[PDB]
Amino acid sequence: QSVVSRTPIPLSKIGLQDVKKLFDINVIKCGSSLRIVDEPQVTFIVSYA
Amino acid sequence: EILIPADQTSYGANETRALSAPYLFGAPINMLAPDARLSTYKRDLALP
Amino acid sequence: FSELRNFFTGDVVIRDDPFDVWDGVKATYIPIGVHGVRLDPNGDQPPL
Amino acid sequence: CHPTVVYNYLSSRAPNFLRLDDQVSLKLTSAGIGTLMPRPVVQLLDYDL
Amino acid sequence: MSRQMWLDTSALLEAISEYVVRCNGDTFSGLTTGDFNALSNMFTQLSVSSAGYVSDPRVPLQTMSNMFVSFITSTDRCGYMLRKTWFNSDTKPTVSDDFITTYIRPRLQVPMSDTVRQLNNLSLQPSAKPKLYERQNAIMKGLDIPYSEPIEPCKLFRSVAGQTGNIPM
Amino acid sequence: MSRQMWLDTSALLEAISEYVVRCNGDTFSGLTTGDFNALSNMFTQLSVYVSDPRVPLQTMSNMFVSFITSTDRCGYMLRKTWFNSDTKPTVSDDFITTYIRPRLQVPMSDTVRQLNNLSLQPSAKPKLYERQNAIMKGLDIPYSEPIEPCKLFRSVAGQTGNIPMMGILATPPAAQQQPFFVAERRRILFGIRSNAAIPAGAYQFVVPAWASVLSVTGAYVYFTNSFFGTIIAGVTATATAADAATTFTVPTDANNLPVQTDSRLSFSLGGGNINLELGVAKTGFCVAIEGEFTILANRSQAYYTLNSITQTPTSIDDFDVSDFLTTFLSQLRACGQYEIFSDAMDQLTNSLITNYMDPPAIPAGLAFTSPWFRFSERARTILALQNVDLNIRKLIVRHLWVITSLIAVFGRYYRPN
Amino acid sequence: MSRQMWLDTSALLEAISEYVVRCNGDTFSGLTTGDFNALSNMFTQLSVSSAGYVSDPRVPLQTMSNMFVSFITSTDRCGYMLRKTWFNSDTKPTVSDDFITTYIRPRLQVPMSDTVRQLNNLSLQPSAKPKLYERQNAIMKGLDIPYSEPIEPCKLFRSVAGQTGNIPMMGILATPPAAQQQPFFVAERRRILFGIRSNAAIPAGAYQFVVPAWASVLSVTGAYVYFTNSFFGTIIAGVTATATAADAATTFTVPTDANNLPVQTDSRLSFSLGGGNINLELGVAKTGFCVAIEGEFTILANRSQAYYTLNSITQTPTSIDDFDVSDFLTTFLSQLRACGQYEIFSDAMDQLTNSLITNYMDPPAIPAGLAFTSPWFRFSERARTILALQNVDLNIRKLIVRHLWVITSLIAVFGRYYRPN
Amino acid sequence: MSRQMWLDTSALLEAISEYVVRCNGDTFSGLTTGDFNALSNMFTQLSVSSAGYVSDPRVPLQTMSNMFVSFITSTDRCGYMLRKTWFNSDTKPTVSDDFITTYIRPRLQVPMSDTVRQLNNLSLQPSAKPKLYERQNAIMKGLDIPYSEPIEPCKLFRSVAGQTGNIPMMGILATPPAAQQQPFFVAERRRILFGIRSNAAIPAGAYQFVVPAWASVLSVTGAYVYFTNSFFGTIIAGVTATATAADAATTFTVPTDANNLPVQTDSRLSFSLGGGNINLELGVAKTGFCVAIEGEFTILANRSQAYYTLNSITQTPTSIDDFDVSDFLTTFLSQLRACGQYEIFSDAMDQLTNSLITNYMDPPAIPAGLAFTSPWFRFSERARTILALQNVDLNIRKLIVRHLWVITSLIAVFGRYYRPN
Amino acid sequence: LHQSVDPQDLLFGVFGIVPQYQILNEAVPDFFAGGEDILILQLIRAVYDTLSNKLGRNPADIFHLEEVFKVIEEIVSVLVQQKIDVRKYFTESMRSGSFSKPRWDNFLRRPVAQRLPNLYSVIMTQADHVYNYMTQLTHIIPITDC
Amino acid sequence: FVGELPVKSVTLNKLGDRNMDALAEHLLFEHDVVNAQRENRIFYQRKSA
Repeated sequence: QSVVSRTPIPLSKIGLQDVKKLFDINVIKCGSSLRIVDEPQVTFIVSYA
Repeated sequence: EILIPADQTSYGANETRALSAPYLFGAPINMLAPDARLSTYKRDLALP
Repeated sequence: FSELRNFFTGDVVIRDDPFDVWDGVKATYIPIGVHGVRLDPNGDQPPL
Repeated sequence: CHPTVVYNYLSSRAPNFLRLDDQVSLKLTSAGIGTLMPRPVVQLLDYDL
Repeated sequence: MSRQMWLDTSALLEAISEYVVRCNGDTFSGLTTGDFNALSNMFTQLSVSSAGYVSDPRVPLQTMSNMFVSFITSTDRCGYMLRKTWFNSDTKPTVSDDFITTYIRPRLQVPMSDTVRQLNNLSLQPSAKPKLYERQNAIMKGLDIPYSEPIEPCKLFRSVAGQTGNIPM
Repeated sequence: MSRQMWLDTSALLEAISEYVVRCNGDTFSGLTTGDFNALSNMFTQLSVYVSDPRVPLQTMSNMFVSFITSTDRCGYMLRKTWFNSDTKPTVSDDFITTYIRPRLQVPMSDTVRQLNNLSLQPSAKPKLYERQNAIMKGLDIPYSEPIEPCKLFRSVAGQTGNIPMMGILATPPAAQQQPFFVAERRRILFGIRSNAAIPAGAYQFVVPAWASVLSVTGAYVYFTNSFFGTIIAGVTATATAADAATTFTVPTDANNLPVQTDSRLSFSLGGGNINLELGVAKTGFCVAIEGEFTILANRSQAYYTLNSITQTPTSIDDFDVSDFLTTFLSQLRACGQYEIFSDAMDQLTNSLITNYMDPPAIPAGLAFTSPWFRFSERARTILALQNVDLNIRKLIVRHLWVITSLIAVFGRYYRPN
Repeated sequence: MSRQMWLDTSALLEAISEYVVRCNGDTFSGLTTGDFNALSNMFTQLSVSSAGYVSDPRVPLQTMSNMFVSFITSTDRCGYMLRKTWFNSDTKPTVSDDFITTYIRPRLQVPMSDTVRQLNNLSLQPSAKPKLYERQNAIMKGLDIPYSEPIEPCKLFRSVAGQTGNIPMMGILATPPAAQQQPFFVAERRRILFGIRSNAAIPAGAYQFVVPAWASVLSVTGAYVYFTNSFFGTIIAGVTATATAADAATTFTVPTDANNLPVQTDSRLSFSLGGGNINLELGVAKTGFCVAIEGEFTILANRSQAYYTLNSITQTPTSIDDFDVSDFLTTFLSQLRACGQYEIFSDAMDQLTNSLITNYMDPPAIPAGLAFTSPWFRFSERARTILALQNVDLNIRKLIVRHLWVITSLIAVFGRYYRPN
Repeated sequence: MSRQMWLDTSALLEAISEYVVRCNGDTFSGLTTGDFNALSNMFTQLSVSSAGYVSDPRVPLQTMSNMFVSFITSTDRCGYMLRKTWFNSDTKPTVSDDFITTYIRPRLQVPMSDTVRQLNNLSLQPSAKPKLYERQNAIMKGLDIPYSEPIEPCKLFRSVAGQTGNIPMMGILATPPAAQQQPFFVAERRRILFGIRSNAAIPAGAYQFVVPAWASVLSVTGAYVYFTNSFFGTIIAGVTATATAADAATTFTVPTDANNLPVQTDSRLSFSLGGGNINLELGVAKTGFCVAIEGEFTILANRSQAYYTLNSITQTPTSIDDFDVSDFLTTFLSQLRACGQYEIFSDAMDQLTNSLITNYMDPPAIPAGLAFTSPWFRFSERARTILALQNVDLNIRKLIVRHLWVITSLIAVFGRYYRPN
Repeated sequence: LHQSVDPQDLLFGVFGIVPQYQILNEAVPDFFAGGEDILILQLIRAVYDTLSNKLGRNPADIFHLEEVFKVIEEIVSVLVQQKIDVRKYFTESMRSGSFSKPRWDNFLRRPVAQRLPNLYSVIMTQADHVYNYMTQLTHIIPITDC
Repeated sequence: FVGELPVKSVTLNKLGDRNMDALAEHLLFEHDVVNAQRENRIFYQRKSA
C-alpha cells in the first residue's frame, strides 16, 4: 500500500491544424492616387490575431 | 526540573519531571520510549 | 515572400508511432524462502 | 517511464522474505520498446498539519 | 566462495567452539541455558542447507570436517582458493563443489557486525588470547586489532640492519 | 569502466561536495531548501542509509582506496588505451559496477558547458572536472576565468626557470644583460637590466611561448624593482614629471599603451611580441603588468596539454591538483596509512609508466625525489627521462594527473578503522 | 525602451549567466535541480520561443545576441538611446524597432525586487565581485551600494590639487629627496599609503595629513598599520623603516574615533578616513617616514555616490578607472575576434560614441580637438579623454562618461553569444 | 535562552542574509526561484505580526533589530547571558523577556544539521570566507573547522618566548645588524618567512629552526619556497637574496615528509609545519638569509582548537587577532552612526563588558588596573587588554575573551537592521 | 477525545486476567488510512503560496478573505476532484461551526515545510510553467497602459 | 518531387489559412509565384530526426 501509481495529467493528442494561431496575414497591392503605376507593391501585413 | 514550561502549554502548569517520572518507564513525557518493532521494515520502505 | 516564410517557419518533432501507454500495477508481494527454527535467546525464565 | 523501471523499483522495495509477484514481474519485464506506464511514487503527507 | 564467505563461516565454527566450551558441564536437565540455546542455534545455521532444526551435533559437525579434509586435499577442487585473485577481491566466484555450496556461505550480520568490531577496539578489557577471526582479518583485510589487547613483543620482532636476530643474540 | 564514466561519477561526487557546502548551516527545521532536496536526490544516485549520508560515502571511499591500491584491479585504468579512447572496458570488479556508471545527462550537459565559457562571471576557483576534461579531452576553459601567470610558466630557450631567475635578478649586473620575462601570482615582469644607462628609443621583447596565451584586463603597467617581493638590481624606478612618455605596442591593438600611467588597460600578448618605446634613457628598467589575467579563447589547450613544453628538463606546476589533495591526505594520516598508500601509489605510477614504453620495462634512471602527492615534482621527473620519447612523457604526466585527481575526489571519506 | 527596461532585461541576462554557471557540471540524468529549473524558466522569459527542457538554449540566445549587434551597430535604430533624455528620465520612448519590442521590456518584479535590494545593502557578506547590474544602477540612477562590499582603494583614486596622479607618484617616490617635501597620499590594490619623505631627520611630534577627496570615503576593517618603504612593489626613498624595541610608540587619530590608533602593532584595526584629517604623532624622529594602512577596504555607507557618479572628479584632466568594465568585456571581445567583426564593430562603436557626444552639446557638432587615443573597449582611457575637453564644461563631460559607460556595459552583457558566421 | 538557541537564531539570520544576497536582482515577475522560496520561508518563520507571505520584509526585520538593541543594552535584561553558566552549558534559563521569547528559539534541524557540518569539513572547496556561525561554534564549543578552509597565517600568530610580536619585528628586521642574531619567524597574509640575519657570512651546512607554537598547526599547498628580502613590502636587511645558476642546491625537511623539499625552484610544494622543527640545509654560505613559504595555508585537521580556544597562548601580554568580527560589524556600526546612537551604544557596551568581566571573577568586582584603550568594536585590542591582567588567573582571562567575542558576534548579526525611530 | 476510568477496575484485572503467553497478531494494518484531511490542508497551504508568490505580496493586503478563499477553493478542488470548503478546517473547536481568522492566521504562520507529494507537485510545477509562458504572451495582447 | 529528387513535403493545402503556396499566388509575376512555391517545397518538409 505504500506505492501509488496514478497519472497526474493525462495528455491528449492533437493535429497541427488544431494549433491556436497567433498571427493573421493580409495581402494588399499598394498603388497610388497620384502618379500611375503598373508595379503595385504586393505587400504582406502580419498582425497579431 | 522543568521539562516544558508553563508558557508553551495549552493548559497552565509547568510540565515537571515529577509529573512524568511515576508514569510508565519514568521517561519524561517529552521523549517517550517508542515501539520500534516494525522500524526496520519501515526505514527500508522510505516510510516515516 | 522569402521573409514572410522565414517568419512562419518553426519545426516540431513527433514520434512516428504513438507511445503505448499502460495503467498502474498493483504491487503485490508474495513470500519466498524457507524458514528454520530459531530458539529463544535468553533461555528459561526465572520463576514466580 | 518504461515498465522495466517500475519493476526495478517495486522489486528492490520488497522487504525481507518477499518477492514481487511473478505475473506482475513478467508483464512488467516483458514490455517492449515504446511502451510507457506511470512512475510509482511513495506518497507521504505533512502529518504535522 | 568469497574470501569473506570463508572467514564468515570460520567465524561461525569458532563461535560454535566457544559455546561448546561455555556449555561444558553447564548442561543441567530441567534447565535450558541461554548459552545452550545459542550453541544450538549455531548448529542449526551450520547445516542450514539440509535442516531447520538440530537434535545432536555429533554428526553434522563430523561430516563437515570429513568433507573439508576431502576438499583441501584435492587441488582439483580447492584450486580456486590458491589463486592470486581469491585473496585480493570479494568477487563471488562460481564453484560446483558440494563442500563449498553446502558449508561456505555468508554468516555475519552486516553492517551491525562491523559496528560491534569497531566498538571493541575501544573496549576496556579485550580478549587476552583472541580468536583466529581477528587475526584472519588483520592479515587479510589489514584491519585494526584492539587498542588494549596485550601482545608478547618478541613475536613482533623482525630483522633489521643492526642485529639480524632476537634469540640468536 | 569507460574513461568518461569515471569523469561523470567524479563530477557527481564534486556535486555532492558543492551542495554539502551549500547546505552547511542552512538546514533549518521548518524548511526544506532547494539545495538540500538536490543534495538528497544526489546521495540517492550513488549507491544502487538515507538517514546518515556519511555511511554510504564512507563505504564508497573505502572500497575506492581498496581498488586504487591493487594493481590487479585498477590495472585496466593504467593502460595507454584507457586515457585514449571511449571504448567500453571488459572488467568485472564490483567497485566499478556499483559506483562507476554514466551520470551526466547528454546532450544537455555539454550545451550548458559551452554556454558557460561565455558567461560573465565564471567560477574563480573551478572544480577538478573542468581541469580533468581539459587535460584529457582537451576541451575549452571559460573565457573569463582568471589564472595566475606563474603557473602557466614553462622552461624556454634563454630562461631555464622563473623563480630561480629571482636570485639572479638580485645580483648587480656585470654589463648590459639579455632581456628577462618572469611571472608572479598577480603580475608579469619583463625588461633589460644593465650596469650602465640604456639609450632611449625602440626595444623589442619577444613573449615566450608559455606567456603568449595570456590576456589582461583592468591592468596597470608601470616600472618596479621587485620580483616576488625581492629586490631586482640593475634597474631603476626613477622618473620625473618632465620625463617623456613611455609607450608599448602589441600586435593585436593598433594603438599605443601607456606606462607609469593611472589608466586601466586591456590587451593580449598573443600576436608575437611587445614593442616597448623607452622615452628617457634608464639605467636598467623593468616593466610590470599587474591586472587580471585570463587565457585567450581556444588557446588553453597549450597549457593543459603540456604542449607549451619545448625544452627539457622543464619546470611545471600541477594544475592545482595539490590543493585538492589536502583532505584525502589528512584522512590518510589520521588512520595511519600515509605510508602504505604512498607505497601502493608508487607501484601505480610505476606500473603506469611501464605500459607507455615498449618493450614493457621501467626506464633506466627513474628516480623519484618526492612522494606521489607532490605532483609538480614527479611531473618534471617524468618529463626528464632522455630515454623515453618526449610526447610519450607528456602523456604519462597527463594520464597520471587524471588518476591523481580521481584519488583526490573519491578518497576524502576514507575510514577503515 | 525606457532606460529601466534595458537595465531590467540586462539583469535577466546576467541572471541567466549566473544560473548557467550554477548548472555547469551539475546536470545529472535523474535530477532536475532547482537551479536548472530556474535557468530553464528564465530562458523562456527571454525568448518565448524555447519552452520546455527540450530546446537547445544556444540558438535562442544566439539569435538574441545577433540582433543586438546589428541593433547597437546601426545608429539609425539605436539612435534613440544615445540622446540626452534616455539617460536621465523614465519616459517610455517612441521607438518602433524590432529588437526593442522583442527583447527589451519590464522584467523585474516590483516592488519586491526593490525591497530585497535595499535589504541587501545591510547583508553580512555581499557579493565580493558584483554584477554589472549594481554598477549600472549606481552610475545611472545614483543608487546605493552595499555597506560591506569590498573595494580596491586605487580604483577610487582621482586627481587632486597636489598630486596629479597615483601611479605616476611612484617614479617620484623612488628618486631620493633634495629636502623635506610635502606629504603624499597613494593607494594600492590592498592598502593605502601616506607620509612625508626627507633627506634629513623629521622631529618627533604632531603632524597632520589632509585626506584627499577621493579617499575621504574609505573605511577599513581588520587592518594592520605599519611603516613601509615600498609602493606597488617599488622601493620608496627618503623613508626610514628602522625602529627599536625601545622606541616611543607612534599613534594616530581619526575624527571619527575618540581613541588613539596604534601603529606597528599586531592589532587588527577599524576606522574610517572620513570627516576630517589624520593626526599622526611620531614617537621618535625618523629620517623620512611612510605609514601603511592594510586591511579590508570599503566605501562608507551611502557615500559611494561620489565614486560612481563622478563627483570626486575636481581637476582637468584627472585619472579615472572604468568601474571594472574592462573585466566584463573579455567574453564579447573574444567572440568578435572569433568571427572577424572585431574591426567592423570598432568602427561602428566609434560613431556610436561620436553621436553620443554630439547630442550632449548644443549646438549639435563634435567639439574640436576630440581625438581618441584608444579603442572603444579601453574605457578608462576614453573616459580620460572625454573628461579632458576644455570646450564643454565639467558636468556635460561627466554625464557623457556615465552615459557612455552604460551603453558599453549593455554591450558587455548582450553580445556575448554573438555568432552570425 | 540556551546558548544554543542564540546560535541557532544567529544562524538563521545569517542565512536570511545569505539568501537575500542570492536573490538580489534574481527576482523576476514570472518565476519564483527556489532561492526566493526559501527566503520567503525564513522571512515567515521570523515574523510575529505577519500572517503568510511577508509583503515588506524590511518591517519585521527592522522591528527585530530594534528590540535586540533594546535588549542587549539593558544589563537588567541581557544579564543572564553574561554569567559563566551561559557560555559553559546548555541549561535552559528561567528568564522571561519579550525578546528572547519572540525571537530566540531552537531553529536547526537536529541531528541532520550536525552530520551535514561534519560531512563538510571533509569536502573539496569549502567557503573561503565562512559565516560567523562556524567561528562561533569553534570559539564556543571548540568544534572543528573544514580541513580545506584557507586562512592568512598572520592571524594565527601569537607571542612566544623569542619574539613578542610579528608586525613589530618588521622595524627590527629593517635595521642592519651588528652580529649574527637569533632566528626569526614572521608571517604575512599570504606567506610565512623564517631565516637568520647577520653582518658576516653564515657557513654552508645544517641549521634547525624551531617552529613556534602558533604556526605548528599550519599546512601549505601549491606553495613556492624561495629566498627573499622583504616583509610586508618592507625591505629586510642583513640578508642576501642573491645566488647563481652554478650554486649548490639548498633544501629543507619536515619531520612529516621523508624527502627533502627544494628551495628556489619552480616546483609547487605541499608540506606541514606540524611535527617538530624544520631542518634547513644552506647549500652555499650566505651573508644572512630569509626563506619564504608562499602558497595556500590551511589549519591541520583537529588542530583548529588552538587558534579558536585561545590555547596557542603562552605569554603575557600577547598579540592576538580578532577572529574577524571587525569585518562583520561594519554594517551595524554604519547604522549606529546614521542615528546618533553610536555614542550611547558604546557606553552601554563598556557596561556590558565590565559587568561580564565582573561575574567571571571571585569576588564579584572589577579587577584593578583595568582600563580599555579602545572601543567595544576594536575587539582585537580589547582582547589584548583583557589577556594582560596578570592579577587574574590565565584561564579565566581566556574564557572572558572567548565569551565577550560571542556576545560581540551576536551583536554584529542581530543589530544590522536597526532603524530606531 | 476523552473518557473516564476507574483505577479500581484494575483489581479484578490483577486477580482475574489470564495470560495466554503468546501474541495473536491475526489482524493486518490499514497502515495508510486517515490522510484525507491532512492532504487537503497541505494543498490549501501550498495553493496559498502559489497565489501569493505571483501576486508579489500577501493577498490579504488587497483582498477580502472571502475572495482569497474562493480561489484557493476552486484550485484545491480541481486538484482533489471533490468540493472543498476551506472554512470548516479552522474553527475554535469542534463545538461551534463558526470560522476563526486567528486559527487561519496560525495556519499560515507555518510555511510550507516539505515538498508536496509527487502527484500534486507535478500538476503545480506544470501549471507554473504555463503561467510563466502565458504571462510572456501579455506583450502580445492589445492592451496599452494609457 | 523537387527536380527528379523525391522528398516528403508538408501538405500545405491542408493548413488553409497558412497554405503558403496559395498565399504566394498573390505575387505579381507568373514566375515569382512558381519560384516561391518551389522554395516552399524545399523548406516545409518532413526531415529525419
